[PDB]
Order: sequence, then C-alpha cells, then structure tokens
Amino acid sequence: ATALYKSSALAGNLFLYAYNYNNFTANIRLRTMRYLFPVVSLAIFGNIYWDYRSQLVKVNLFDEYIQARAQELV
Amino acid sequence: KENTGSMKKPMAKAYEHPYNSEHHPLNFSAVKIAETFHDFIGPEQVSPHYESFA
Ligand SMILES: CCCCCCCCCCCCCCCCCC(=O)OC[C@H](COP(=O)([O-])OCC(O)COP(=O)([O-])OC[C@@H](COC(=O)CCCCCCCCCCCCCCCCC)OC(=O)CCCCCCCCCCCCCCCCC)OC(=O)CCCCCCCCCCCCCCCCC
Ligand SMILES: CCCCCCCCCCCCCCCCCC(=O)OC[C@H](COP(=O)([O-])OCC(O)COP(=O)([O-])OC[C@@H](COC(=O)CCCCCCCCCCCCCCCCC)OC(=O)CCCCCCCCCCCCCCCCC)OC(=O)CCCCCCCCCCCCCCCCC
Repeated sequence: ATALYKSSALAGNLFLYAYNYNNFTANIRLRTMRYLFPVVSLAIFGNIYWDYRSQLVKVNLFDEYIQARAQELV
Repeated sequence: KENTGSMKKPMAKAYEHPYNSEHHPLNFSAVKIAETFHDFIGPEQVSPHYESFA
C-alpha cells in the first residue's frame, strides 16, 4: 500500500509536469525544475524500489529459514 | 478614379508560437490566476428572492 501510494504520488508529479509542459520547457524562469525534476524523480523512484526490494529480500530469507530449521527439528 | 482601386494580397499568417496557448499561457501574471480563480468559486450567486435566506 505504501509503495503503491508513493508510486501514485510520483505519477502525480509526472502529470503536473505534463499538464504544464510548455511552461517548464520554454520559460527559462523554470529551467531549474526542467533540469532537476528528473534527478528528484529518480531519487524518489530509488527510495520506493529500494524499500520494496529490501523488504522482498528479507521476506524470502525469513521463509527459507523457517522451512529449513523446521525440518532439522523434526 | 478612386472606384477603380484594388487591394493587394496580404500575408497568410504570422508566426504561431508552439508553446503559448490561451489556456496554458507561457508567461505568468495575476490576470490569468484571476480567471482560474473566478472559474473555481464560480460567478456571483444571484438570488431571485425578496428576502435573504438566513
Ligand atoms: C467527493 C467525492 C470524492 C471522490 C474523490 C475523487 C475526486 C475527483 C478526483 C479528480 C482528480 C483526478 C482526475 C481523475 C480523472 C477524472 C476525469 C477528468 O479529468 O475530468 C474530466 C476531464 C475534463 O475536465 P472538465 O471538468 O470537464 O473541464 C476542464 C476544463 O475544460 C479545463 O481543461 P483542463 O484540461 O485544463 O482541466 C484539467 C482537469 C482534468 O485533467 C486531466 O486531464 C485528467 C487526468 C488526470 C490524471 C491524474 C494523474 C494520473 C497519471 C496517469 C496514471 C496512469 C496509470 C496507468 C498507466 C497505464 C499505461 C502504462 O483537472 C485536472 O487536471 C485534475 C487533476 C487532479 C489533481 C492531480 C494532482 C496529482 C498530484 C497529487 C498526487 C496525490 C496522490 C494521488 C495521485 C493519483 C494519481 C494516480 O476530462 C478530460 O480531461 C479528458 C482528457 C482526455 C485526454 C486524456 C489523455 C490522458 C492524459 C493522461 C496524462 C498523462 C500524464 C503523464 C503520464 C503519467 C503516468 C506516468
Ligand atoms: C446526521 C444529521 C447531520 C446533518 C444534518 C443536516 C444539517 C446540515 C446543515 C446545513 C444547514 C443548511 C445550510 C445552508 C447554508 C449554510 C448556512 C448559512 O447560514 O448560509 C447562509 C449564510 C448567509 O445567508 P444569505 O441570506 O443567503 O446571505 C445573504 C448575504 O449574501 C450575506 O451577507 P450580508 O452581509 O450581505 O447579509 C447579512 C449576513 C450577515 O452575517 C454574515 O454575513 C456572517 C459573516 C460571516 C463572514 C465574516 C468573515 C468570516 C468568514 C471567513 C471565512 C472563514 C472560513 C473559511 C476559511 C477556512 C477554510 C475552510 O448574513 C446574515 O444575515 C447573518 C448570518 C447568518 C446567521 C449566523 C450564522 C452563523 C454561522 C454561519 C457560518 C458557519 C461558521 C462555522 C460553524 C461551523 C463549525 C464547524 O451564508 C453565510 O453567511 C456563510 C455560510 C457558511 C456556512 C458554513 C457552515 C454550513 C453548516 C450550516 C449548519 C448551521 C450552522 C452551524 C454553526 C452553529 C454555530 C452557532
């Protein structure tokens, strides 16, 4: 749920840039956003996927241990 | 002699900016924000009644 929301909020920023594409692209007063919007977008994507990826690794480590340790105790 | 006058063919069109529109104006001002604001709050809610609602 958290990864899906943060992905939808990131997609919301992409709409905000598309809805205002002509201004972010042609008006030089907004050049810094045009230049650094994707850097911030990647850093946001990285945090979203990093957390999902790390959580995924831990869940798989947890699942493979309880199965192995259980058979030893049997 | 004046009635015999004619008219030259003018240019077809001037330059069309590819990044300025009436709804998405390129440059900023408080005039366009006013248009978007009064479209949000809507026009004056005119009452047809003889007494106020309250
Ligand atoms: C009380 C009950 C409560 C219920 C709760 C719900 C409340 C209602 C919610 C309303 C807000 C959400 C809008 C949902 C759609 C509703 C339909 C609608 O818009 O109204 C009718 C609307 C007309 O509006 P109107 O009121 O009749 O008159 C408007 C005036 O004429 C003036 O014309 P105008 O064009 O200037 O008007 C624009 C109009 C309509 O603007 C639009 O064009 C509607 C499109 C909005 C898209 C929302 C972002 C979604 C991004 C795409 C995700 C796709 C995922 C799947 C991808 C699959 C493919 C791989 O207003 C908006 O822009 C609404 C924007 C809402 C704010 C969004 C802010 C996001 C940042 C905050 C994030 C917060 C987290 C949540 C974010 C959730 C995102 C999922 O219909 C249309 O616009 C037709 C559009 C036809 C062509 C669309 C082509 C697709 C465009 C996609 C953009 C792609 C962006 C870049 C890619 C991003 C993906 C990576
Ligand atoms: C499960 C069941 C549960 C649900 C059951 C269903 C019940 C749902 C309830 C709905 C009731 C029906 C709704 C009808 C419309 C809204 C009510 C209303 O009075 O509208 C007409 C009323 C004026 O009536 P009018 O005759 O059509 O206007 C003629 C002139 O244009 C007006 O201007 P004028 O100067 O040319 O003419 C004279 C003007 C002179 O008086 C005035 O103009 C009043 C001056 C106020 C403006 C001063 C600046 C302050 C405002 C700044 C904005 C701050 C808020 C926004 C910023 C934050 C963003 C949220 O009006 C008057 O004659 C006296 C004022 C009316 C009597 C006093 C009412 C006081 C409370 C109304 C405001 C609510 C305050 C918040 C309370 C809620 C607590 C959470 O409109 C307003 O003044 C503002 C309405 C905003 C009301 C919002 C709250 C809605 C809930 C209503 C429930 C009843 C009040 C409960 C509060 C109890 C505290 C004691």
